[PDB]
Amino acid sequence: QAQGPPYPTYPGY
Amino acid sequence: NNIHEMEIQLKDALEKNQQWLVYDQQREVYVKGLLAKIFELEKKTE
Amino acid sequence: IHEMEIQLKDALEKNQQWLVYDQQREVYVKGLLAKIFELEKK
Repeated sequence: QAQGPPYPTYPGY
Repeated sequence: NNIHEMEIQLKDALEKNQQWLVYDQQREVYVKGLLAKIFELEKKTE
Repeated sequence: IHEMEIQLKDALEKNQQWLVYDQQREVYVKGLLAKIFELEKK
């Protein structure tokens, strides 16, 4: 049920 | 055990929330870059 | 125990909040990127 972010790093960072 | 199922559970959630925080902090850095670009462009185009 | 029963929903509640916030933030970031694209057209 708990979800993490789409990617481990933010796109563009 | 119900106690173990809840703790495995807590560890997963904590990890995911920490990942979200890292991700969001990086987005905030990225956003500062976007805002600077917009400001520069707006004065350039007038 | 009950300190971790609290800790658990605290963690899960916060997680669902992240999901809601993220989609809001992404609309905001797309908007900034779109504005830059438009300004670059000039």
